[PDB]
Amino acid sequence: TYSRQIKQVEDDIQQLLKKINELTGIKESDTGLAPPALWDLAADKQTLQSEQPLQVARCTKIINADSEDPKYIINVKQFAKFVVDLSDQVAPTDIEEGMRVGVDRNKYQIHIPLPPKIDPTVTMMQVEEKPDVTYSDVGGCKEQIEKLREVVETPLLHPERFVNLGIEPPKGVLLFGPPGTGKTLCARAVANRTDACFIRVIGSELVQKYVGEGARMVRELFEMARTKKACLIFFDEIDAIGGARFDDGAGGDNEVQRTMLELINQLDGFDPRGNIKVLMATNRPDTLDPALMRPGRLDRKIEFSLPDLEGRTHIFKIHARSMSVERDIRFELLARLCPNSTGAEIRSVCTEAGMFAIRARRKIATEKDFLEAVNKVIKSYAKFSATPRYMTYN
Amino acid sequence: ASKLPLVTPHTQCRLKLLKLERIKDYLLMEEEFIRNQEQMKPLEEKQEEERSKVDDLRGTPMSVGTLEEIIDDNHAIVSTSVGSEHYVSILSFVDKDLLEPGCSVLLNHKVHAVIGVLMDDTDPLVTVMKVEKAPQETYADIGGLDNQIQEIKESVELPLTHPEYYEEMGIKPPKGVILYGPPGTGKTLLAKAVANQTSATFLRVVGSELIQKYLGDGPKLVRELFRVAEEHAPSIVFIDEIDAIGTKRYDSNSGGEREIQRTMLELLNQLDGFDSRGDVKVIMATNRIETLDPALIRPGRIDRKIEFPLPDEKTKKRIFQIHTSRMTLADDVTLDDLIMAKDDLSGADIKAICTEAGLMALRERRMKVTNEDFKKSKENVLYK
Amino acid sequence: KGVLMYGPPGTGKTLLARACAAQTKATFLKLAGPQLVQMFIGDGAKLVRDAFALAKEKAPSIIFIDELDAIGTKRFDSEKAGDREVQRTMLELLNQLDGFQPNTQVKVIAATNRVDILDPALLRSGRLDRKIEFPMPNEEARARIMQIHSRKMNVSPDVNYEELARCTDDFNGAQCKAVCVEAGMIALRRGATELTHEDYMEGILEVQAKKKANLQYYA
Ligand SMILES: Nc1ncnc2c1ncn2[C@@H]1O[C@H](COP(=O)(O)OP(=O)(O)OP(=O)(O)O)[C@@H](O)[C@H]1O
Ligand SMILES: Nc1ncnc2c1ncn2[C@@H]1O[C@H](COP(=O)(O)OP(=O)(O)OP(=O)(O)O)[C@@H](O)[C@H]1O
Ligand SMILES: Nc1ncnc2c1ncn2[C@@H]1O[C@H](COP(=O)(O)OP(=O)(O)O)[C@@H](O)[C@H]1O
Ligand SMILES: [Mg+2]
Ligand SMILES: [Mg+2]
Ligand SMILES: [Mg+2]
Repeated sequence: TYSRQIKQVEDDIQQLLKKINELTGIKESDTGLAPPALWDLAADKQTLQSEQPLQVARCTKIINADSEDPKYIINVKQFAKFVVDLSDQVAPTDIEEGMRVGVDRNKYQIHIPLPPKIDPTVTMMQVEEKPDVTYSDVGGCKEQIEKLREVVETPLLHPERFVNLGIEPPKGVLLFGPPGTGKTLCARAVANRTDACFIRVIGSELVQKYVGEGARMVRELFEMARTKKACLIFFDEIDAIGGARFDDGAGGDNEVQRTMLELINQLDGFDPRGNIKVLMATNRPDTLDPALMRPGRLDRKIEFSLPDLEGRTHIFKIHARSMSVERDIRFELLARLCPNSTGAEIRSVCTEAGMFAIRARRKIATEKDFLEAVNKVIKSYAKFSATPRYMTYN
Repeated sequence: ASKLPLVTPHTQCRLKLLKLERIKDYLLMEEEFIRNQEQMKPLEEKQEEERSKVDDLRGTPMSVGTLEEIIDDNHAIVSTSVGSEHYVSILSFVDKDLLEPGCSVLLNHKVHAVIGVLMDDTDPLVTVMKVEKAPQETYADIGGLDNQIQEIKESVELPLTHPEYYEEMGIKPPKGVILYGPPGTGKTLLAKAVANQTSATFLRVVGSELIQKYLGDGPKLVRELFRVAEEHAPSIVFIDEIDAIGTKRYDSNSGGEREIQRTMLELLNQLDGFDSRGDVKVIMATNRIETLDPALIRPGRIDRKIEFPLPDEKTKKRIFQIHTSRMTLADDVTLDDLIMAKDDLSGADIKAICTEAGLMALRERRMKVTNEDFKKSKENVLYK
Repeated sequence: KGVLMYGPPGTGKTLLARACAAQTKATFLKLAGPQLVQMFIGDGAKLVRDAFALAKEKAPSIIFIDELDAIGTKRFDSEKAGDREVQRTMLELLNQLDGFQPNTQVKVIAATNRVDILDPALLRSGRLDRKIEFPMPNEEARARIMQIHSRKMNVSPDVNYEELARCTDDFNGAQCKAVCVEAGMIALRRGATELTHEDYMEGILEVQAKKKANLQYYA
């Protein structure tokens, strides 16, 4: 009855929204301005207060001091070098050598020290954020979860059981097995659970264009790592960052080996990382260099094999808990049909097995739908299978 | 502007009447709380006066600077265009947010203080690798296959258009899609119809153009590539001819096969990283399926493996009917004689014979294509 | 003038350097391997002459190099490719080390594990004089290392370091150090306070890191 009368009372008030929101001022789509109500702190006071009394105080870098006198030696980006002086606002204590300081443009004197450079590509690989993977989702390798977790978090969450016993806990661990076995997914539970800085590193990100460029990124990595109290450094696919040294005739693959040796030097010897724990994860460990494989760098040596039967059944219970199923199916029969299978393959059996229910017109899959998944995923993709030259890791 | 998301109803409901009249409550009551401003304290206009007060703070010589760090108490170290960086302060019309390390900003001329931020003109590479429009016709152009069309709609189209079927099932779509067979079988031609069908942002890259001449520029191109792939929204990344990274060696690449290898390590990360990946589907195609790394072909990184066989003869005649649809076919010809000419002819062979036969008609300025055009057309196309 | 240590990388090479660094009251100066590797040209070479200028200034001073093979790669004749800039700094390490205008004020302690990579120009007789290798411990030093690292732990007198060093062959100071810490962790796993023989015996199997595969079908 009020068919148009609801429409025009809708539209005139939705338009009159705009007819007064243009009278407010949010408009004039900018090139980088604030909303016009947001800025009124610097309206009359800080316009002539944060601008007219305020300087520029261009930052510099200190070379060194000298004895008996301030008489500082400063350095800048391109220009020359000066003998400079403090301000009265700061002590000469934390004006230590090799430090960035804010410096006025006329008297050229030091105002405030600055934090050092972090080279923000090293900043970007701090994780800032955690995944949601629970250790319950990594079922089937519980003893590896325990033997890893006793190294990763137990001195961090309890630094009294090791100290009051009088032992120093290990700091290094590699994780290795076939692909798809739950190594990366296993590290996601660590980045879930832990609390300190979790700085991730993928070995194919350090390959640089210049000579020795990647080795300085290792340096800045461990420099910002030693600033923190405790830190966890993650390493992924470390075959890219080094296998070994084999150089014969013409120098081939030299550049990566220097970054690898730099990583060795930053790991052991000469007042070590202290409270910095590392965690590698690779595919084929046989390529790796033995001086890298020395304990004191890679103490724990966790293998990820295939589950025997029951870890597989547990993985069936993991990926098959949250899907519309027939009630009276059994998973042990399915686990008897997969002697050598990874958890990702089991997940693909489940996720395909639901697609069989989506094929015709069924809301919950059956046991024969699972059997339609087993022969296709296991036995029809069996040309590829991705495993057997990685069981020997070759 | 994002005022009220309740736009459900879809009939003459009184809720719709009373809710729009309660927007009329927040707007009639408070348009009578819009009248009084310049009535009581005029003192300025505030539409341009305070605006020109900002514009009289900031000078016309607006130098363009670059962020590298942030200290929260509105001062930070910013980079000049020269390189000699400063330690200037930050204003209050700077809307303290769109500020990331590396961002283009607007500084003062005198004290170089952080006046404004700058919208980024992006990079041409996104427009280079980004497909703009729909390429060609639909799946009805294909013909004869009809089985894996359900597979590609299954893994790609149906998750996009129907986000109900996986939720009533309690399941997620399969991740990776790979396409393999003999050459010229329509592997790219299917992705053409996919790029017709989808509304998602579509990217396409050849596996040959992955490789570079500098060191690490390959894996860096991978990292910024998946950066571009993620930073939009639902997206489809297509990879053509990924065997070519492993087959052909070129002397432009300074690193040998152990630079290609590290590029494969970076890509091998970018398929199955620990990071939250997002809504990025991956469709790949090759013809040498046996050459590349099986570590990339594992379920989890590529879930669906799709082979394209050679066309059988009853599908061949369909493809002839497709490529001879809109042409003035003289009745001289018999397509069944053209079927068994080659025992393993591809779909490209049919279209090549058709187009070259049209070229033979246009040599003689005719309008229809006769039988001898096909007779010497198969000699021209096939036998050389 | 010039000593070199080489051998397996777990036999203890940093350890003597940090030992003598605690012993002598001189200007100890350490170096990293790829520390003389720079993006711009000549900067690593100037970094050599500045460091040896400073060690020239401190007349009681000795210089250490860790992992010399990062810069000490043997040269090679190659067209079309091949690095040179590392061999620049290597050549001023040669000349600036020994040759024109020598001196006896600094002593050089170089540490590597592999020798065949090295250019023999630094291996001459006088650039690096005393080339010593560090072998693997025979049996007694294997008992001695675990006896040293078994100091600050609650050790019950059920231990036999001669039995332990005999059932542990083919180990180094790092692995024999690792037996002590893993044996020190198993007792915390079982909640024990002291250390018994079987904690060491189980620590052996973790340090060896064998692949478990279902083998009881022998004998
Ligand atoms: N034990 C398991 N239980 C459940 N799921 C598993 C298990 N192992 C592996 N998966 C599945 O494997 C997928 C990927 O695992 P992950 O990336 O850790 O493989 P990986 O062992 O690191 O090998 P790669 O380094 O080649 O990736 C995950 O999505 C996970 O679902
Ligand atoms: N089944 C088919 N039906 C009709 N036309 C086809 C068919 N297969 C291929 N074609 C035609 O042949 C041409 C080449 O096909 P396509 O590019 O898909 O080959 P391809 O297998 O992707 O080759 P590659 O992957 O090696 O580049 C297309 O332009 C298409 O029109
Ligand atoms: N007397 C010893 N014999 C062998 N190894 C020892 C001894 N004392 C300590 N160690 C262990 O061996 C390591 C020696 O370092 P080193 O072998 O020089 O490292 P690399 O040569 O791999 O750089 C130390 O980390 C230390 O824990
Ligand atoms: Mg992984
Ligand atoms: Mg093609
Ligand atoms: Mg050392």
